[PDB]
Amino acid sequence: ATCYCRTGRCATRESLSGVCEISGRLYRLCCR
Amino acid sequence: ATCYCRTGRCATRESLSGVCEISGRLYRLCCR
Repeated sequence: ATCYCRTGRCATRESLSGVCEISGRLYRLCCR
Repeated sequence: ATCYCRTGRCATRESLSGVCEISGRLYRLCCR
């Protein structure tokens, strides 16, 4: 499992596996 | 995929697939 915290989109787009709003910014999780 | 940003550990432990330190917290990603 390799996932990472993105502040918006990541190179794959359709793979939003989680979200965390931290420091007023939305951190999406996209994982492979 | 269901992932979540945890500051320490999660119920699965070593499923840490990514990290992001934000606001002094280490956001470890573990996913299912």
